[PDB]
This record gives sequence, C-alpha cells and structure tokens, in this order.
Amino acid sequence: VFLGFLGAAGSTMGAASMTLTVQARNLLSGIVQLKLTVWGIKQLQARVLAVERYLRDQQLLGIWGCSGKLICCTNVPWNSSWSNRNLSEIWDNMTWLQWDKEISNYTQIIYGLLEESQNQQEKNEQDLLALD
Amino acid sequence: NLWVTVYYGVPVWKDAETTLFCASDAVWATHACVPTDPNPQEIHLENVTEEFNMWKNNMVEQMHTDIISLWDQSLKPCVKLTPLCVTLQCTNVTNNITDDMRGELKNCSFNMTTELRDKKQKVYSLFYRLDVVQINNKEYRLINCNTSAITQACPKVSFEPIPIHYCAPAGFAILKCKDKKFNGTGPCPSVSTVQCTHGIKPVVSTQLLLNGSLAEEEVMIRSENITNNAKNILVQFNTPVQINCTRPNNNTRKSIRIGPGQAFYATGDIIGDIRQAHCNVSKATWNETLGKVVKQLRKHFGNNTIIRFANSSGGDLEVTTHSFNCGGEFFYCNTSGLFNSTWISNNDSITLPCRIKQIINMWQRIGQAMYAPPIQGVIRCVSNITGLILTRDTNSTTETFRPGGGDMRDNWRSELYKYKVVKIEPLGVAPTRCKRRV
Amino acid sequence: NITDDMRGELKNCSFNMTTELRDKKQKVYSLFYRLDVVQINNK
Ligand SMILES: *[C@@H]1O[C@H](CO)[C@@H](O[C@@H]2O[C@H](CO)[C@@H](O[C@@H]3O[C@H](CO[C@H]4O[C@H](CO)[C@@H](O)[C@H](O)[C@@H]4O)[C@@H](O)[C@H](O[C@H]4O[C@H](CO)[C@@H](O)[C@H](O)[C@@H]4O)[C@@H]3O)[C@H](O)[C@H]2NC(C)=O)[C@H](O)[C@H]1NC(C)=O
Ligand SMILES: *[C@@H]1O[C@H](CO)[C@@H](O[C@@H]2O[C@H](CO)[C@@H](O[C@@H]3O[C@H](CO)[C@@H](O)[C@H](O)[C@@H]3O)[C@H](O)[C@H]2NC(C)=O)[C@H](O)[C@H]1NC(C)=O
Ligand SMILES: *[C@@H]1O[C@H](CO)[C@@H](O[C@@H]2O[C@H](CO)[C@@H](O[C@@H]3O[C@H](CO)[C@@H](O)[C@H](O)[C@@H]3O)[C@H](O)[C@H]2NC(C)=O)[C@H](O)[C@H]1NC(C)=O
Ligand SMILES: *[C@@H]1O[C@H](CO)[C@@H](O[C@@H]2O[C@H](CO)[C@@H](O[C@@H]3O[C@H](CO)[C@@H](O)[C@H](O)[C@@H]3O)[C@H](O)[C@H]2NC(C)=O)[C@H](O)[C@H]1NC(C)=O
Ligand SMILES: *[C@@H]1O[C@H](CO)[C@@H](O[C@@H]2O[C@H](CO)[C@@H](O[C@@H]3O[C@H](CO)[C@@H](O)[C@H](O)[C@@H]3O)[C@H](O)[C@H]2NC(C)=O)[C@H](O)[C@H]1NC(C)=O
Ligand SMILES: *[C@@H]1O[C@H](CO)[C@@H](O[C@@H]2O[C@H](CO)[C@@H](O[C@@H]3O[C@H](CO)[C@@H](O)[C@H](O)[C@@H]3O)[C@H](O)[C@H]2NC(C)=O)[C@H](O)[C@H]1NC(C)=O
Ligand SMILES: *[C@@H]1O[C@H](CO)[C@@H](O[C@@H]2O[C@H](CO)[C@@H](O[C@@H]3O[C@H](CO)[C@@H](O)[C@H](O)[C@@H]3O)[C@H](O)[C@H]2NC(C)=O)[C@H](O)[C@H]1NC(C)=O
Ligand SMILES: *[C@@H]1O[C@H](CO)[C@@H](O[C@@H]2O[C@H](CO)[C@@H](O[C@@H]3O[C@H](CO)[C@@H](O)[C@H](O)[C@@H]3O)[C@H](O)[C@H]2NC(C)=O)[C@H](O)[C@H]1NC(C)=O
Ligand SMILES: *[C@@H]1O[C@H](CO)[C@@H](O[C@@H]2O[C@H](CO)[C@@H](O[C@@H]3O[C@H](CO)[C@@H](O)[C@H](O)[C@@H]3O)[C@H](O)[C@H]2NC(C)=O)[C@H](O)[C@H]1NC(C)=O
Ligand SMILES: *[C@@H]1O[C@H](CO)[C@@H](O[C@@H]2O[C@H](CO)[C@@H](O)[C@H](O)[C@H]2NC(C)=O)[C@H](O)[C@H]1NC(C)=O
Ligand SMILES: *[C@@H]1O[C@H](CO)[C@@H](O[C@@H]2O[C@H](CO)[C@@H](O)[C@H](O)[C@H]2NC(C)=O)[C@H](O)[C@H]1NC(C)=O
Ligand SMILES: *[C@@H]1O[C@H](CO)[C@@H](O[C@@H]2O[C@H](CO)[C@@H](O)[C@H](O)[C@H]2NC(C)=O)[C@H](O)[C@H]1NC(C)=O
Ligand SMILES: *[C@@H]1O[C@H](CO)[C@@H](O[C@@H]2O[C@H](CO)[C@@H](O)[C@H](O)[C@H]2NC(C)=O)[C@H](O)[C@H]1NC(C)=O
Ligand SMILES: *[C@@H]1O[C@H](CO)[C@@H](O[C@@H]2O[C@H](CO)[C@@H](O)[C@H](O)[C@H]2NC(C)=O)[C@H](O)[C@H]1NC(C)=O
Ligand SMILES: *[C@@H]1O[C@H](CO)[C@@H](O[C@@H]2O[C@H](CO)[C@@H](O)[C@H](O)[C@H]2NC(C)=O)[C@H](O)[C@H]1NC(C)=O
Ligand SMILES: *[C@@H]1O[C@H](CO)[C@@H](O)[C@H](O)[C@H]1NC(C)=O
Ligand SMILES: *[C@@H]1O[C@H](CO)[C@@H](O)[C@H](O)[C@H]1NC(C)=O
Ligand SMILES: *[C@@H]1O[C@H](CO)[C@@H](O)[C@H](O)[C@H]1NC(C)=O
Repeated sequence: VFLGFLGAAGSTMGAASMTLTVQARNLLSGIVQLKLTVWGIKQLQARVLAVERYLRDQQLLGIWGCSGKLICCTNVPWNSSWSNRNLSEIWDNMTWLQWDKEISNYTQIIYGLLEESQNQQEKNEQDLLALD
Repeated sequence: NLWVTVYYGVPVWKDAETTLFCASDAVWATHACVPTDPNPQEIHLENVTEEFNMWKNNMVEQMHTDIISLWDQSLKPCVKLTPLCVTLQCTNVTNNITDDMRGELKNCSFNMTTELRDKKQKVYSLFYRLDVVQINNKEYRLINCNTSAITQACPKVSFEPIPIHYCAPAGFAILKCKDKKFNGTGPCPSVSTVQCTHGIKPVVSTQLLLNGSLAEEEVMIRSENITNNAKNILVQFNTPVQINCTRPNNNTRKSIRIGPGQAFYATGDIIGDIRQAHCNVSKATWNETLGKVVKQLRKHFGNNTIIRFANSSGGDLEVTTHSFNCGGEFFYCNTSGLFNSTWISNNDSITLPCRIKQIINMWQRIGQAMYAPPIQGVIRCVSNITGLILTRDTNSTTETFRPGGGDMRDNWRSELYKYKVVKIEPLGVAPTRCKRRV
Repeated sequence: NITDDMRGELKNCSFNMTTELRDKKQKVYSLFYRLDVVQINNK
C-alpha cells in the first residue's frame, strides 16, 4: 500500500523497511525546474547542496560493496557493546528514530569496519580464486 | 549471532539549517520565483512526535534578510532624489477657516535644477510637516538630508503583499505540527509534513498584525518567557477583527521633470473632503475579543489579578504609533483609542486619528531612506487584524500591558512557528541475523 | 617651529566647498601634504 513520503516514519524498523523506496526517490527528488536577484543564487546553492548531500553518502555505499542498496548484508559481526538488545526488542519494538538515539554513539566506529574489513578481504581472495 | 547490516532510505532526521527558496503562483518583488505545484502534498505522520521551538527557528532570520534584500534591489534601478536637498521656502496652507486640519502641509517653493542643467525653475510642492523641518515665509529642509540620501520608489512597482511559499531542497523536510495547542515550544502529539509552506504575505506592520492566519480553539498566548517583562507577548486571534482605514483626499500629482531624463512626482493640489485620515473599528467586536485575550491572561497570572491596557511609552513615532502600508501610502495611527481599558479581578465604533508620511525608514535601518510617491486620488482600504504585539510593564495584583514592535522578525515568526526544517540521513545500520556468502 | 627643520611639507589650504546644502557653500580648510597637491600654473 502506498503510504506517501515518510509514511512509515511512525512505525517499527521492521515495518518501515517495507517502503524504503517511497522515501528514497525524494532524497534527491529532482525536477524543481535583471540578473542575480534574491533566490537567483539561492535556488542555485540549494540545488547543488542537494546533489552533494546525496552523493557524499551514496559513495560510501559504493565503497561498502553493495550498490544494490536500501538493504544488504556484510561479513562484519555485531559487537555486543553496541546496545545489547534482542531482535524482538529491536526490530519489533522500536522506530528508526529511537534506534539512532542509541546507536548514533558508535557511528564512526562501526563505519570503520564497514569502510574496511570485508572490502579489504573479500578481494585478494578472489584474485587468488582466479589463479585457476 | 548478529551481524552488521546496512540500510538506506531510513526515515530519520536531525534539526539543521539550510538555504530555503521561494515559490508563488505565476507588483512587489516576486517574479524570479518557481511556480507552486497545483497539488501541494502533505501527510499526516501517526506515532510521530517531537519538539518544536519557534524561538530558535532560523527560518525567520533568512526570511527577514531576504525580504530586505528584495527591497533594496527594487529601488536601485529607480530614480534618486539627490538634488531635492535644497532650502525650502514654505508657508501655511489656509484650510477651511478657522482650523480643524491644523494645516499639516506647507505650500513650499524652491529654485529647482531641471533637465536644462543651467537655467533653473522656481517650482512648488505640498509636503507634510512630518517630512520637513525648519532650518535655524520660513526656511525648511527635507528631514532625510541630515542622515542620508533618498531614492524615489518607482511609480510602476507596488507594495502589495503577495503570498510566498517556502521550500527546502532534497534531503531536507518541511515539518508541520497540526496541534491546535502550542506553548511556543515542546512536543507535538500530532505532527505532519508538507512539500512546502502555505502562502505567507510579507505584511510589514507594528503593534497590530494584519492579514495573518487565524488560531483554532482559544486565543493563543506565546512568549519566550512570560514571567520576564524584558520579553514580549504574541497574541493570535480566533476571529478576524475588521479595520477600515481611509484617506479622503482626491489629490493630484504635479509631476516635475527634474531630469535630465528622470522624472519626479511632486504633490499637486489637495481637494475634496478635507478631513484627517483615520481608521474605523467595530467597538463591540474589539471589546469582545479583548476580553477573550484577558481570559488567557488570567490563565497565566491568576484568578485574582487586575489587567490594564494602555498606549506605548512614547518616543520614536515609528514605535509609538501603529505603522502600516496601504496602496503605497504609509500610515501612522494613534492606537490610544484601542489600547485603553481595564479588567477587574475575576454602532458602536472607534475612530483612530492617523498621519501620513512620505519619507520613511525600513526595518529600523539607518543610512538610507525611501520616498513614497503621492498616490493620486482617494485612498481607502480594509484588512483583518489577526494578532497583537504586546509588552509587559508593587507587583501583587495589577499589571499593565502595551503595544510594541520594532523588530519585524517578530512578524515573520508569528507565522513560521508552525514550521521547522530537518535534515534527512538516509544511511543507517542495524544488527541482523545474516552472514553474507561469495 | 622657527626656523625650519620640518620644511613645512604641509600647506594650510582653504577652499569654497559644496556642503550638504547644495546651494550655499562653505569656506573650509585642511592640511595636505605637498606630495598630494601641486601648484596650478597665497597660491
Ligand atoms: C467596514 O467596511 C466594511 C466593508 O469593507 C463594511 O461592510 C459592510 O458591513 C455591513 C454590516 O455587515 C453590511 O451591511 C449589511 O448589508 C446587507 C446587504 O447589503 C447589500 O444588499 C442590500 C440588499 O440585500 C442592498 O440594499 C444594499 O445596498 C447592499 O448592496 C443589508 O442587508 C444589511 O441591512 C440590514 O442591516 C442594516 C444595518 O447594518 C439595517 O439598516 C437594514 O435595515 C437591514 O436590517 C446591512 O446593510 C454591508 O453590506 C457591508 N459592506 C460590504 C461592502 O460588504 C462595514 O460597514 C465597515 N465598517 C465601518 C465602521 O464603516
Ligand atoms: C502507530 O502506533 C500504533 C500504536 O500506538 C500502532 O498500532 C497498531 O496498529 C495495528 C493496526 O491497527 C494493530 O495491528 C493489528 O492488531 C491485531 C491484534 O494484535 C491483529 O489481529 C492484526 O493482524 C493487526 O496486527 C496493532 O495491534 C496496533 N498496536 C497496538 C499497540 O494497538 C500502529 O501500528 C502504529 N503505526 C506505525 C506506522 O507504526
Ligand atoms: C531662487 O529663489 C530665491 C529665493 O528663494 C531667489 O533669491 C533672490 O536671489 C537674489 C540673488 O541672490 C536676491 O537679489 C538681490 O537682493 C539684494 C537685496 O534685495 C539686492 O540688493 C540685489 O540687487 C539683488 O536683487 C534676492 O533678494 C533673493 N530673494 C530673497 C527672497 O532672498 C532667487 O532669485 C531665485 N531664483 C530664481 C531663478 O528665480
Ligand atoms: C502655492 O504656491 C504656488 C507657487 O509656488 C502658488 O501658485 C500660484 O497658483 C495660482 C493658482 O494656480 C496662480 O494664479 C493664477 O495665475 C494666473 C496667471 O498669473 C492668473 O491668470 C490666474 O487668475 C491666477 O492668479 C499663480 O500664478 C501661481 N503662482 C505661480 C508662482 O505660479 C499658489 O498660490 C500657492 N498656494 C498658497 C495657498 O499660497
Ligand atoms: C525568565 O526570565 C526572567 C528574567 O529575564 C528570569 O528571572 C530571573 O530569575 C532568577 C531566579 O528567580 C533571578 O535570579 C536571582 O536574582 C537575585 C537578585 O538579582 C539574586 O540574588 C539571586 O542569586 C538570583 O540570581 C533573576 O534576578 C531574575 N531576573 C529578573 C529580570 O528578575 C527567569 O529565570 C527566566 N526563565 C527562564 C526559564 O530562563
Ligand atoms: C499615552 O497616553 C499617555 C496618557 O495616558 C500619555 O502620557 C503623557 O506622557 C508624557 C510623557 O511621559 C507626559 O509629558 C510630560 O509631562 C510633564 C508634565 O506635564 C512635562 O513636564 C513634560 O515636558 C512632558 O510633556 C504627559 O504629561 C503624559 N500625560 C499624562 C496624562 O500623564 C502619552 O503621551 C501617550 N502616548 C501617545 C503616543 O500619545
Ligand atoms: C493620542 O490621542 C490622545 C487622545 O485620545 C491624545 O491625548 C492627549 O495626550 C496629551 C499627553 O498626555 C494630553 O496633553 C496634556 O494635557 C494636560 C491637560 O490638558 C496639559 O496639562 C498638558 O500640558 C498636556 O497638553 C492631552 O490632554 C490628551 N488629550 C486628551 C483627550 O486626554 C494624544 O495627544 C494623542 N497622540 C497623538 C500623537 O496625537
Ligand atoms: C570662495 O573663495 C574665493 C577665493 O578663493 C572667493 O573669491 C572672491 O570671489 C569674488 C566673486 O568672484 C571676488 O569679488 C569680486 O572682486 C572684484 C575685484 O576685487 C570686485 O571688483 C567685485 O566687486 C567683487 O568683490 C573676489 O575678489 C574673489 N576673491 C579673490 C581672492 O579672488 C569667493 O568669494 C569665495 N566664496 C565664499 C562663499 O566665500
Ligand atoms: C589655517 O587656515 C585656517 C582658515 O582656513 C585658519 O583658521 C583660523 O584659525 C584660528 C584658530 O582656530 C581662528 O582664530 C580664532 O578665531 C576666533 C574668532 O574669530 C577668535 O575668537 C580667536 O581669538 C582666534 O583668532 C580663526 O578665526 C580661523 N579662521 C577662520 C577663517 O575660521 C588658521 O589660522 C590657518 N593657519 C595658518 C598657520 O595660517
Ligand atoms: C567491542 O567493542 C568494544 C569497544 O566499543 C571493545 O571494548 C574493549 O573491550 C576490552 C574487554 O573488555 C577492553 O580491554 C578494552 O579496553 C575495551 N575497549 C574500550 C574502548 O573500552 C571490545 O573489544 C569489542 N569487541 C570486539 C570483538 O572487537
Ligand atoms: C502658521 O500658522 C501657525 C498656526 O497654525 C502659526 O503658529 C504659531 O507659530 C508661532 C511660532 O512657532 C508660535 O509662536 C504660535 O504660538 C503658533 N500658534 C499656534 C496656534 O500654535 C504660525 O505663526 C503661522 N505662520 C504664519 C506666517 O502666519
Ligand atoms: C539630524 O537631524 C535630526 C532632525 O532631522 C536631528 O534630530 C534631533 O536630534 C536631537 C538629539 O537626538 C533631538 O533633541 C531632536 O529632537 C531631534 N529632532 C527630531 C526632528 O527628532 C539631529 O540632531 C541631526 N543631526 C545633525 C548632526 O545635526
Ligand atoms: C478576514 O478573515 C476572514 C476569516 O475569519 C476571511 O473570511 C473569508 O471570507 C470569505 C468572504 O466571506 C469567504 O469566502 C471565506 O470562506 C471566509 N473564510 C472563512 C475562514 O470563513 C476574510 O477573507 C478575511 N479578510 C481578509 C481581507 O483577508
Ligand atoms: C481559575 O478558576 C477557574 C474557575 O473559576 C478554574 O477553572 C477550571 O479550569 C480548568 C482548566 O480549564 C478546568 O479543568 C476546570 O473544569 C475549570 N473549572 C470550572 C469551574 O470550570 C481554574 O482552574 C482556576 N485557576 C486556578 C489557578 O486555580
Ligand atoms: C480612556 O478611555 C476612557 C473610556 O474607556 C475615556 O474615559 C473618559 O474619560 C473622561 C475623563 O475621565 C470622561 O470625561 C469621559 O466621560 C470618559 N468616558 C467614559 C466612556 O466614561 C478616556 O478619555 C480615555 N483616554 C484616552 C486618552 O482616550
Ligand atoms: C533477550 O530477550 C530474552 C527473551 O527473548 C530475554 O530473556 C532477555 O532478558 C533479553 N535480553 C535482555 C538484555 O534482557
Ligand atoms: C552517547 O555518549 C554520549 C557521551 O559520549 C552521551 O552524552 C550520551 O548519553 C550517549 N548515549 C547513549 C545512548 O548512552
Ligand atoms: C466590554 O464588555 C464588558 C462585558 O463583556 C464590560 O465589562 C466592559 O464595560 C465593556 N466595555 C465597553 C466599552 O462597553
């Protein structure tokens, strides 16, 4: 069922995952459509910042070997120190906003391993499987 | 065991400021602006709650400075009135004897430089005594000439407030609470979101708020700090209070070619119903609404206190009286006729005397000034009073309140409190039972 | 200070200056360095 932009924002993370694309589209949006003038360089600046805003994180997903995004798995195990809750305590009983409230503390820390571990090791390995 | 799983398109956001841009339909300053959608979208968000804070909402700051920028840009390509700064030879104007009008204008004459830079021309024009001042018939001076230069507003451009919509760029969301209750800040049980804001007219006024939005339920009292009388109070009405203001002067525009090339619009002659401009207010309506306001006040000060209303502390006319624009003309009205009452412990119509100025200073800004051209013919208009800008004045019962203003960011804030801007963060991660194979 | 070690270097110049009252002018004065000004053609 089509809910609308951010229509699942007020639901559990499990439920919300159903309709990530409805949001995804408008993360970059597009369209929009005497010189200078007020707004003359503001629509300019804003529309630019939108593009940068998008790609800055998209590239990270490019690095984190997935690309086929919205959702993908890794080979990095979850450290229990990063909010030790059960799946039903998390996915079936918590919104994404509530999630960030806690996990945001380890953002860069987790990014470390995502930015690396697998990306490093998945490769070489393959290069070696190509030996024969 | 659980693993790190990567998610994208996550419905989360952080409070953040970015560069907003306008939209409005397809006069004032708006043309270079993206047309609005024929179907503005929205969506109520269920289970979503969070805090608002109108007192730190930087949307106001941007809007304020943007409007200022627009103002200047609309004047640069217009005619400068630099050579008007000359000694004026002025005399009283014999209005219908004896003297009810008090003159208020002088039949000034002066040697003016014309298109023929060389031979000058003795001309005349009617000026308000609020615009000119005696030097040292008698000699007079345009008041602006002691502070800065003055520019004539183009006769083609208008000042009619036009509904403007604000939009955020992709990655940013416009959040809008629909909660009819709001203290000025805190959590809202009922939050929605929109593509863009509703049309807001850039109405400049002091003391009284005009042509704004209406409140639901009861009268709304909002203040950064009610107990702190160094702050002020925003009052939003529930029902439009009609005010009808008139300038009964079918006057002409003896335009004078003080070139070269560029033309000046002087004041011709004043004929017709020589009465002072004034405003008409429905008295019973005012009394009724004021009472509703006092009810609120009772609710934040006690069920055994006394409420008195009075005029300002005086001083700068711009703050002392109610200033507003109608059709290009600038009015200054004595709101003592409104703000003069009291309430205990637990037609009819009102006439408000007004004055007309032609030299004005916007947004408390010094260093420049703008000359309003006289508008030909009788000028009369009507608007909706939709709120008050009040200030809080042996402190155990009787309290006195009075009208203020000055800082016009207050006006924008009186509307934008319904909105806030947040930055979406699409990228998130979470623990999920999944080990990824090659 | 007599006699003359400073060599002057500045002149006590005066002139009919246009003021805010574009019309009646005002005789004023100002000290200028002789590196800034040059004789035309007191002088
Ligand atoms: C503030 O300015 C506004 C305009 O901006 C003025 O608005 C007027 O307000 C009054 C009160 O609401 C309106 O008067 C009422 O109009 C009714 C209809 O009038 C028109 O239609 C009739 C036929 O139906 C014509 O005869 C008439 O010429 C109009 O064309 C009348 O039906 C009403 O009459 C009844 O009430 C009056 C008393 O108010 C009685 O005398 C009658 O006998 C009868 O019982 C009434 O006149 C008026 O129409 C509004 N004008 C407009 C433009 O909408 C406010 O008056 C003004 N306030 C100030 C202080 O000036
Ligand atoms: C908004 O939050 C409310 C809770 O505050 C969520 O309410 C849940 O709504 C659904 C739909 O009405 C209910 O699900 C239905 O429950 C019955 C019985 O359990 C089951 O037979 C149906 O198959 C269905 O699941 C759910 O019980 C109800 N929860 C509670 C606490 O009453 C709603 O889901 C929230 N919306 C968002 C987008 O998260
Ligand atoms: C511009 O208007 C001014 C008045 O606002 C006119 O001023 C007049 O200027 C002349 C020249 O300076 C004055 O004339 C001289 O007066 C003295 C004494 O009366 C007399 O001795 C001289 O022979 C000579 O006439 C005149 O008095 C002065 N008027 C006043 C009111 O001060 C000026 O003429 C105007 N210019 C134009 C083009 O009309
Ligand atoms: C305001 O001052 C102006 C001058 O700055 C006065 O202008 C005078 O206005 C009257 C009416 O337009 C003119 O009178 C008419 O002149 C013609 C020709 O001389 C004559 O045929 C008519 O019988 C009539 O008198 C008068 O000439 C004009 N003066 C000039 C200098 O143009 C006006 O009177 C002043 N108003 C006040 C209340 O004093
Ligand atoms: C709302 O703003 C008002 C004023 O802007 C704040 O009032 C201030 O409240 C404190 C606590 O009652 C007063 O501090 C006390 O003052 C006495 C004398 O100066 C001193 O002896 C104490 O050590 C203490 O500092 C303060 O004077 C009072 N200010 C005024 C103008 O009366 C109130 O705190 C504000 N509320 C919010 C939430 O910030
Ligand atoms: C608002 O209305 C009040 C009256 O309700 C006006 O009060 C007047 O305020 C001025 C300034 O404080 C007082 O003027 C001063 O009076 C003393 C003595 O007469 C004199 O020595 C000073 O030179 C000066 O004029 C005035 O007396 C006071 N009136 C009364 C009745 O107390 C105030 O002017 C009003 N504001 C507006 C914008 O009209
Ligand atoms: C706004 O309108 C009010 C009337 O609605 C005007 O009130 C007048 O205010 C002045 C200053 O408070 C009063 O003048 C003082 O009166 C006493 C006694 O007559 C005299 O002793 C003082 O020397 C001084 O003149 C005046 O009486 C008062 N008028 C009435 C009807 O109470 C006020 O002037 C208005 N403001 C504007 C800008 O016109
Ligand atoms: C501005 O300063 C200049 C000097 O730097 C003043 O010049 C004076 O101008 C008047 C008018 O051109 C001259 O007066 C005429 O002189 C002749 C001969 O002395 C006499 O025949 C006439 O009756 C008349 O007085 C005057 O000589 C000249 N001074 C010099 C030094 O050349 C001018 O007056 C100043 N303006 C202001 C407003 O003070
Ligand atoms: C530089 O030239 C200026 C004029 O451009 C000369 O100005 C003169 O300065 C003196 C000292 O400030 C003034 O003298 C005083 O005048 C008052 C009133 O006349 C008198 O009460 C005092 O006893 C004293 O004399 C003089 O008036 C002023 N002149 C003018 C035109 O304002 C200054 O003297 C020049 N310096 C050199 C080294 O020549
Ligand atoms: C999970 O990450 C935490 C840090 O977030 C690691 O914590 C270390 O734990 C050991 C054992 O208690 C201590 O010696 C270290 O000093 C802790 N580090 C800090 C920052 O407190 C823990 O090692 C991590 N587990 C995995 C498997 O790497
Ligand atoms: C113009 O008329 C005004 C009155 O409308 C006169 O005002 C007088 O001005 C003098 C100087 O300021 C005061 O001494 C008087 O008290 C003022 N009268 C009043 C009623 O306030 C002024 O004199 C008039 N000018 C002409 C040339 O007659
Ligand atoms: C610039 O002119 C204004 C008047 O146009 C002068 O304002 C006066 O300022 C003093 C001091 O604040 C007040 O006593 C007067 O009441 C003011 N007059 C008015 C009309 O408000 C100001 O003094 C002038 N500046 C210069 C340098 O002369
Ligand atoms: C004054 O505000 C009132 C709202 O209280 C406006 O009322 C609208 O009036 C027109 C004409 O009768 C109707 O078409 C609308 O449906 C009314 N709105 C509602 C909420 O009832 C009126 O437009 C306002 N006037 C000004 C000049 O804006
Ligand atoms: C002031 O007194 C009034 C009654 O005169 C109180 O009114 C109550 O207000 C609350 C909030 O609106 C309602 O829940 C009650 O039902 C009202 N009572 C009645 C009689 O209507 C109000 O509580 C009083 N304020 C103070 C501080 O005590
Ligand atoms: C303030 O408004 C009151 C009415 O609310 C005015 O009261 C008048 O006051 C004078 C002096 O006491 C009396 O002559 C009148 O009869 C009073 N009117 C009534 C309705 O009682 C008072 O004039 C107002 N003040 C201002 C400055 O306008
Ligand atoms: C994990 O959930 C189980 C029930 O599924 C519960 O027994 C245990 O308490 C939970 N974890 C936490 C930290 O309590
Ligand atoms: C995250 O840690 C910061 C201090 O680094 C702290 O202020 C905040 O409370 C922490 N959040 C969690 C959920 O403990
Ligand atoms: C306003 O009406 C209230 C009663 O609702 C009354 O107490 C007060 O006297 C009224 N004011 C006017 C001017 O009649």
